[PDB]
Amino acid sequence: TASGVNQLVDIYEKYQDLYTVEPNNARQLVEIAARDIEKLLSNRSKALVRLALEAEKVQAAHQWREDFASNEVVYYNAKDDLDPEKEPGSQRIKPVFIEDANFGRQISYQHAAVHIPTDIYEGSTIVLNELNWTSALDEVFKKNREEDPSLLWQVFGSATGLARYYPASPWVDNKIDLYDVRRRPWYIQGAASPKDMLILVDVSGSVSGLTLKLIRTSVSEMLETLSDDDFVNVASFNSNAQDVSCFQHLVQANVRNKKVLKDAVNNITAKGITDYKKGFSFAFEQLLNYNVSRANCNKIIMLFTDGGEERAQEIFNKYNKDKKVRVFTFSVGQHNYDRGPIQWMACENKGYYYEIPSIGAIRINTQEYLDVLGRPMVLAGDKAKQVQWTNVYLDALELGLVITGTLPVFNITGQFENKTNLKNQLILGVMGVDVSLEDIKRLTPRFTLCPNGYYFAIDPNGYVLLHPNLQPKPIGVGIPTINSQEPVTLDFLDAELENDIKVEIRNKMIDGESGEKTFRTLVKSQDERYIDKGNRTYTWTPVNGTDYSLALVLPTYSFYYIKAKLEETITQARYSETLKPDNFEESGYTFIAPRDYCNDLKISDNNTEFLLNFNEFIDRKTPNNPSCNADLINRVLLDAGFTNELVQNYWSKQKNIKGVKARFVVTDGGITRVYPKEAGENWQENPETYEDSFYKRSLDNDNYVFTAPYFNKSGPGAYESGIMVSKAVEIYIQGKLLKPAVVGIKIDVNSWIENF
Amino acid sequence: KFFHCTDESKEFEKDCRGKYLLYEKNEVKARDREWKKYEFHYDNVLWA
Amino acid sequence: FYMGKFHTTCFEEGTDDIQGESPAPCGTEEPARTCPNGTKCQPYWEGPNNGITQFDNILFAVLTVFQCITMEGWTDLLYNSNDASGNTWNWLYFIP
Amino acid sequence: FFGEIDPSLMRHLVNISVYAFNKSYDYQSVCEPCITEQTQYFFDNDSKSFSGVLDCGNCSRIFHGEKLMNTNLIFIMVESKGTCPCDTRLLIQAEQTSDGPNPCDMVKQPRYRKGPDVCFDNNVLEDYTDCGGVSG
Amino acid sequence: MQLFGGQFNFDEGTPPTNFDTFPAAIMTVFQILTGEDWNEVMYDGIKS
Amino acid sequence: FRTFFQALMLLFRSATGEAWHNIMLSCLSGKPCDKNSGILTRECGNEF
Ligand SMILES: *[C@@H]1O[C@H](CO)[C@@H](O[C@@H]2O[C@H](CO)[C@@H](O[C@@H]3O[C@H](CO)[C@@H](O[C@@H]4O[C@H](CO)[C@@H](O)[C@H](O)[C@H]4NC(C)=O)[C@H](O)[C@H]3NC(C)=O)[C@H](O)[C@H]2NC(C)=O)[C@H](O)[C@H]1NC(C)=O
Ligand SMILES: *[C@@H]1O[C@H](CO)[C@@H](O[C@@H]2O[C@H](CO)[C@@H](O[C@@H]3O[C@H](CO)[C@@H](O)[C@H](O)[C@H]3NC(C)=O)[C@H](O)[C@H]2NC(C)=O)[C@H](O)[C@H]1NC(C)=O
Ligand SMILES: *[C@@H]1O[C@H](CO)[C@@H](O[C@@H]2O[C@H](CO)[C@@H](O)[C@H](O)[C@H]2NC(C)=O)[C@H](O)[C@H]1NC(C)=O
Ligand SMILES: *[C@@H]1O[C@H](CO)[C@@H](O[C@@H]2O[C@H](CO)[C@@H](O)[C@H](O)[C@H]2NC(C)=O)[C@H](O)[C@H]1NC(C)=O
Ligand SMILES: *[C@@H]1O[C@H](CO)[C@@H](O[C@@H]2O[C@H](CO)[C@@H](O)[C@H](O)[C@H]2NC(C)=O)[C@H](O)[C@H]1NC(C)=O
Ligand SMILES: CC(C)CCC[C@@H](C)[C@H]1CC[C@H]2[C@@H]3CC=C4C[C@@H](O)CC[C@]4(C)[C@H]3CC[C@]12C
Ligand SMILES: *[C@@H]1O[C@H](CO)[C@@H](O)[C@H](O)[C@H]1NC(C)=O
Ligand SMILES: *[C@@H]1O[C@H](CO)[C@@H](O)[C@H](O)[C@H]1NC(C)=O
Ligand SMILES: [Ca+2]
Ligand SMILES: [Ca+2]
Ligand SMILES: [Ca+2]
Repeated sequence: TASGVNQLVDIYEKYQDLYTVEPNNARQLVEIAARDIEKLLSNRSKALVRLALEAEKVQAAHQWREDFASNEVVYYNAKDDLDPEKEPGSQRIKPVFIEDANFGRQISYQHAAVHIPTDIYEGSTIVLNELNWTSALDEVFKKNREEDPSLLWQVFGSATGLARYYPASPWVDNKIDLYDVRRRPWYIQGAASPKDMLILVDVSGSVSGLTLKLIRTSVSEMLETLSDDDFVNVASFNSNAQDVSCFQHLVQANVRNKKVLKDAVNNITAKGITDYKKGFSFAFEQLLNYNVSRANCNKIIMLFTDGGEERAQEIFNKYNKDKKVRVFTFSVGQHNYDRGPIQWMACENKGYYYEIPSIGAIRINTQEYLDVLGRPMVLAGDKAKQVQWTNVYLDALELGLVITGTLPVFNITGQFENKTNLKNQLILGVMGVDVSLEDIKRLTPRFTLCPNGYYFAIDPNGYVLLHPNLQPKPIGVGIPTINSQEPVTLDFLDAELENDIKVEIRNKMIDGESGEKTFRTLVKSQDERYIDKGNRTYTWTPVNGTDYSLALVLPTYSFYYIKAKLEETITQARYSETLKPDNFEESGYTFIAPRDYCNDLKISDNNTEFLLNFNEFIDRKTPNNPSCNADLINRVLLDAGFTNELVQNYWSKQKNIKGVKARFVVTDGGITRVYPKEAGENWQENPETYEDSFYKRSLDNDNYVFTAPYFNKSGPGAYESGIMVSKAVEIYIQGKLLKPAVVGIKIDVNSWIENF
Repeated sequence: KFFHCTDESKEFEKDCRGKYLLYEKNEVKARDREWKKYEFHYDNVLWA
Repeated sequence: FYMGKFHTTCFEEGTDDIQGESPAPCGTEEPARTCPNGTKCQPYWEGPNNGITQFDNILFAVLTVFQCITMEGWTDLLYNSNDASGNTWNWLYFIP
Repeated sequence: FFGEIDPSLMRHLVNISVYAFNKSYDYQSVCEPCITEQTQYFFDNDSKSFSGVLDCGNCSRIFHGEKLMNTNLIFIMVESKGTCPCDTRLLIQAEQTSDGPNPCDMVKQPRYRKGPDVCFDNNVLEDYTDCGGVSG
Repeated sequence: MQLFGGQFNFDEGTPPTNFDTFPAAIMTVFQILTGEDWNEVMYDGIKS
Repeated sequence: FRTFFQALMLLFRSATGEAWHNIMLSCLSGKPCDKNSGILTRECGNEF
């Protein structure tokens, strides 16, 4: 009685002809969204293709100068002070940064910005040549931005270290820039192919002391250059080889397997006499294990030692005689031992030899094996050039969750005439364009669905590209020990409640199939304290063109939605005069959802400001205007009218009731109304209607739902606001079933404790 | 032959330019690269 | 005179941590060396030269004296004892 | 949560299947000193009359539980808390910091994945002369 | 060499004055005879 | 060298030989001057 439940249903039937019920064909919706994502990614890929072509041609036409006199290369160094008021061959640019709400930073569209890391000098002959020949990329950057004004970033990570991203913006912000474009996951993804790496650590006695610390740091830094498509295992050998950790065969380089390996490596001790013929015979046998899942290509052994006398030709002739396994040898530490055999191991087995004499050399000497690994794909010609999208990760320039498409850039000088191929087997760098997850979320509208319906996307590893449960925070890896570079890799099963049927749906999505599956699942509430037993329908299709798969989750009651009518200019004013700020005294304190109705209307975190802006915008011009969404505005106005009629005609008759503190109504359109004006200050729910836990819980239940209050919180407890009970409004229009709103009351504790 | 660069890796005057990372305990610092002579050297008979 | 004087240093105010990589003996009075704003003089620190050079036993004192007799590293003790106790009288022990 | 008030009636209610629990992991969570364990309880047998005899140490507490049909409410009537002492192992529903699943067991039984099919790992034309030893 | 063999491999690094090899042992012993920084070598021997 | 007695200690440390060569280098030209020395530029020390 206190919160009208039959009255709203009667309102919804009796004000028919003001709205129509339209279907949600899940098969069509998911395919429309999949083609939209495909077109977005193809738009993004065309820019990469044309950047790669232009960069290759311009570098091919370059002439290697060796001397630059005063100003010869003009570029904007991204780490330069904007007001120095003051070099060997370079002239700085003073740019003008205005603003851009699309980025959040201050940018200049006039030219590209260059990042040169701290170690690399910007006056080198190999850096000045890059800074000259790469200056031709700015025209193509501008052309890409002018053809598609929605492009976020266009970086060219170069093999020399410097990076050129088009919208010139200052580098981020102790505070020592350790960034190196050659170690970012997108560069590593585009510079080689998935690996099967087996690190072989020498833990004999002679590596004791500094060499051991350098070895552990080097192994950790090498582990940081591994993706989820890469499989790695770390072994050690003094006189008998053993596995460093619990893993026995090979594990994919997750964010957690890598942690286990790092922790195991950080707890090794040096004692014994080196036996190479027993460590290599162990590495080669773990690289032959095919019972387990592996990348099945790029089988490499990385030997971390200091120096020795045994070369072990017999082991290589026995295990690697057709030379299917590369061997990279590292001479770690500052010492004096024979280094000939370990150089011979690299020379014979298609590998490379590296030296790490101090901590400062670890990064560079652990990121270089990709140059060796990229030779076969460079010789593959125009067949290794395919756009590849990375895992979800936090952007370096504070832009949020983004993924990057990458394309390698080859060196083709002396290819028009058959002149050079010796050094041409090395990539110049990797192209890269960023697409934010907010773009993909824009391509999948969610306001024709119920609050319980959503989209989500899965890549072949099973991680989510879209999910309501994916937050812009780094993935936790373990218990936080006392005293933004990792990817946000969250599996589908880790984003929801695992189920036997879900483990099958996920495999079918990974395989690249499409289908439907209606089943009774176990859904967890928004506030993370309850569980409901809902019946949902998963409809999925592959994002043809890429490796992603889109799915659309919908409950049974969400197969139909209310579409508002055009109505007339008379009704717009009468509905919109209800939510005037001075008018929620006879109508009840009103909230409005911060959904973008027009491009000009700006979202605010204070609902009073947004409500004022919405009211003044509706007052200005007409409710129906270009640069807006007619359906969203019409739905909100219809909901406002229905809610106002309810609150007046029913709640205004009974001003006060014995056992209630506040009556509320939350509806799909965006409107929340609490009848007592004084009770509006106690309403702690999200103004967004699609994010209210009690609404989502009440939708799944055909009965009343009691939402327990919070205990020991700074807000008013269950003594000044009350205990909330909510019931979902169910309307039967034609043969259709719809649930467009939820009402409820906050029962005061005193009346009920007296009645108990 | 009594020349050195503050950065250990750089072994020529042209290479010893710019800044480098100095790894102290639990802290990283950026320092300039300088090509400097040793305090006591043999560059002439008077210095010897 | 010098028994146990070199075990106090400039510890961080908040934590039981050495303020700098190179610590020196400190004191709570003006004649002795005084810790900066952010630090205080706390009881135990190993001492100079990782605790090898000190006056804690007769055996440690004899070894420490023998080192000064060879005129090798004796000024470091003079400067350390000056930090702990002030420079008014320490030259009367080392110069003789 | 009733587990942190009466930590014996709660566990007996779970045991006689008055309630049910189903525990998951949160990987995007922040901690004060991180993966976090979460627990949620829900009605399972969805039948009405739940009466039994709870056993404390050397004493017996008799209880009756009845469930309202139109609401998600349960009325649990227990004889007395003070009369019979049970061991007070608090049952906490709140999220608890924890290490994730043991990686060793998960990697023994890995999840299904489809790796990339294209790989450029060998080429007869490749020049292996740049070994790195003679180059420095 | 017998008393201080491969015992000078400290975490910071191996000092230039160590007894690992015979040419290194002679020059370390010779330095102690001249009495220059003999105490510094003693601290390493005690530390080892 | 600030006082007579602080000067005598310096000449006694050098007489015993405690790093007298590093003191000689520290006294050379182009060193910062004292705050109250009356010289506001880095012109202190001598090649003497
Ligand atoms: C893409 O590939 C092309 C060719 O495949 C490559 O172009 C070549 O670039 C190199 C630069 O590394 C040029 O090198 C010439 O070689 C001489 C002789 O060595 C160098 O002169 C000295 O060389 C020594 C080492 O031998 C070295 O210290 C230093 O380089 C020079 N030292 C002094 C004191 O001069 C010169 O570097 C250079 N000579 C001249 C006259 O410029 C080749 O000439 C280039 N080849 C062609 C056909 O132009 C290009 O760099 C690759 N792309 C990228 C991004 O690296
Ligand atoms: C790498 O650096 C080179 C040196 O700065 C650049 O080469 C120079 O580009 C200039 C264009 O700004 C050329 O000037 C024009 O050249 C034409 C030749 O057709 C002549 O009319 C004139 O010299 C001049 N004309 C005008 C209207 O300015 C230089 O000739 C040219 N070469 C030099 C200076 O030796 C390269 O452009 C640069 N690479 C990239 C990719 O930018
Ligand atoms: C797992 O790999 C091993 C070798 O790495 C395979 O070898 C077999 O091991 C089982 C163990 O009892 C035995 O059948 C034989 O020792 C091996 N059979 C051979 C070599 O033919 C083993 O086959 C792999 N596992 C499976 C299920 O195939
Ligand atoms: C990817 O391609 C397939 C076919 O190449 C597309 O599926 C076809 O869809 C039409 C109707 O739209 C059907 O008539 C065909 O039978 C389908 N072919 C199949 C299933 O092999 C699919 O739509 C494309 N991907 C996307 C996202 O549209
Ligand atoms: C997740 O919650 C479900 C729902 O109760 C649990 O599945 C039931 O588990 C009980 C035993 O605890 C069985 O008797 C039921 O047959 C299960 N139901 C179904 C539909 O299988 C499940 O155990 C909980 N935990 C996990 C990890 O899934
Ligand atoms: C008995 C001594 C004085 C005779 C020896 C003379 C020689 C070795 C010394 C004594 C005085 C010295 C000079 C004293 C002052 C200066 C000013 C200084 O900014 C540059 C060097 C210069 C010009 C010195 C050069 C070296 C010098 C000439
Ligand atoms: C793709 O690009 C074209 C023009 O560049 C644009 O009209 C179209 O809307 C884009 N499609 C997207 C972004 O999905
Ligand atoms: C440091 O200590 C002195 C001692 O009185 C005091 O005057 C000064 O304000 C202190 N500095 C700070 C920053 O607290
Ligand atoms: Ca060894
Ligand atoms: Ca001496
Ligand atoms: Ca001497």
